[PDB]
Amino acid sequence: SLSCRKEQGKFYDHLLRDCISCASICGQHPKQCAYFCE
Amino acid sequence: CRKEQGKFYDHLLRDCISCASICGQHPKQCAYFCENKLR
Amino acid sequence: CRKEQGKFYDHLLRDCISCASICGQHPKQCAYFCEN
Amino acid sequence: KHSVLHLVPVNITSKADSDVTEVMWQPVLRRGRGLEAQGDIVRVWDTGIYLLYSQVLFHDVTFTMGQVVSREGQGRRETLFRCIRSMPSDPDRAYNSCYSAGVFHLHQGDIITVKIPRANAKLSLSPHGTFLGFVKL
Amino acid sequence: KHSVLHLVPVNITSKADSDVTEVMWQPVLRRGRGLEAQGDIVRVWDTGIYLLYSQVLFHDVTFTMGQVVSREGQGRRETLFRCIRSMPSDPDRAYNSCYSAGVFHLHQGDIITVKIPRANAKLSLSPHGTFLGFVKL
Amino acid sequence: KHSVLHLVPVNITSKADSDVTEVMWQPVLRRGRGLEAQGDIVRVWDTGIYLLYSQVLFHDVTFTMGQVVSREGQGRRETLFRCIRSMPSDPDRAYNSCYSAGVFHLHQGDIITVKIPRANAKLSLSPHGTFLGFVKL
Ligand code: NI
Repeated sequence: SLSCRKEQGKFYDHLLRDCISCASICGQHPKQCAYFCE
Repeated sequence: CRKEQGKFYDHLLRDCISCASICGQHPKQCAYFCENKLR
Repeated sequence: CRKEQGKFYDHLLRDCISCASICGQHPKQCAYFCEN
Repeated sequence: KHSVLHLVPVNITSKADSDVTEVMWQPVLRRGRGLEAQGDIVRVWDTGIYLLYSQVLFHDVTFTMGQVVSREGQGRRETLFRCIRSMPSDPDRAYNSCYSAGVFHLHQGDIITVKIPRANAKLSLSPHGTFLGFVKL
Repeated sequence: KHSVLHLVPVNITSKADSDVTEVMWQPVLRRGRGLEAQGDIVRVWDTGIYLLYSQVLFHDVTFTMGQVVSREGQGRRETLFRCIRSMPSDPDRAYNSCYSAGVFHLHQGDIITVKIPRANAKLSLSPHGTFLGFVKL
Repeated sequence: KHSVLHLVPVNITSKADSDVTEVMWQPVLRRGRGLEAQGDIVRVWDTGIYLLYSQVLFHDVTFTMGQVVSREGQGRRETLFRCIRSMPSDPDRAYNSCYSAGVFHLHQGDIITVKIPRANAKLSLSPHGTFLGFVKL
């Protein structure tokens, strides 16, 4: 099964309907990615 | 929103914009600043 | 719009586009130009 | 005569620990009686086919911004349309409106929601930047 | 029947000492009466509720582009809607269409304007890229 | 009393030696007479004035993406509208929806096409991301 936990640098984006890597968007990240990106 | 600080009021955006952010993609309001910023 | 000058006619834009300007974000018309 | 409802923002809400921002709506044009704004949602009182349109104006450097328009009724949720805009990383460039619309069957008792799936989304509350409307066909 | 007017460009104008560009419109579809294009504006003859839609196709590297649609009447100016798009820096990439629409109460004597708040804006005269339309509801 | 048709993707097609991608459409809402989806095109059976709207959601780094909506009949092709969106070069950011619409006179026997003028376009099949609709006015 698939895992998308913000604590491991990933979140399910409910606008895009997909799991997104926080590392790929740091600096333009949403609140889900605050822990990982900061 | 002083033109002396390199800022202009954008009537599309309804917001104050800094010329220094946008030289090369600037409207006519920023022409003087973008021409003379390193003079 | 000369294909031999590295240009294609873009049917979305209705304009002649130079392949060199867009390599890396090029459509299939520019494949050969941009890959070679 | 076609029922119409055009709504503009009066406020914004984003609950703590959520990843959602919503707009509180106020009517500025109304004819007929089959829809009613109730804060951040719109209530459907008359079953029928409606043209729904939605614009949000974003001033936000978040990689993508946009809105999701859904209907909730009879224990179910259905997404009607989404609008998505990629945003630049520079704040002075990071302005984009996001418009979408379509025609949909809505049932009496349904709730229509317009959600921005980011916490504390930076959107304009200007009535000519951000708005929501309905025409019963 | 519902009155309709679909307009496309003939030419664009920008006054020397201004920061605005406007479009001179021509009609390509008309049913019924109540509206008339006169140069860069549209006159409202019949009071009513209208769907109003506007698209402009820009080919311009200016950081943001877009249009402002307004109603002028009874000695007042009111913005109905704005559309805004961020543009890329490279001319071969800097193409974007900007669409918006809404439903509005328009009064007899009103003047509708579509203005791009940049001097010498670079926009397409193509009838399928840039257009303005009205449907009376 | 208005006929409507709202269509969503079932599949995308793009022939090898072509520079075009089209969508095979399926109706999710139909009322009244006048129109018929036939795979990648829509057939007009009743002459009249129609509102036409189209959205496509792209996840594609191609420099510009968008769609061209056209009518074909009486030995002539006429482009009705197009939608154009600049895309970022970073695939992680390269999401954009493109919406456009207008009101057009369509004739009995006409074919309506929606084409993305790039081969192998990367577009969403999601029914709330990509859709096509008609309202007879
Ligand atoms: Ni009617």
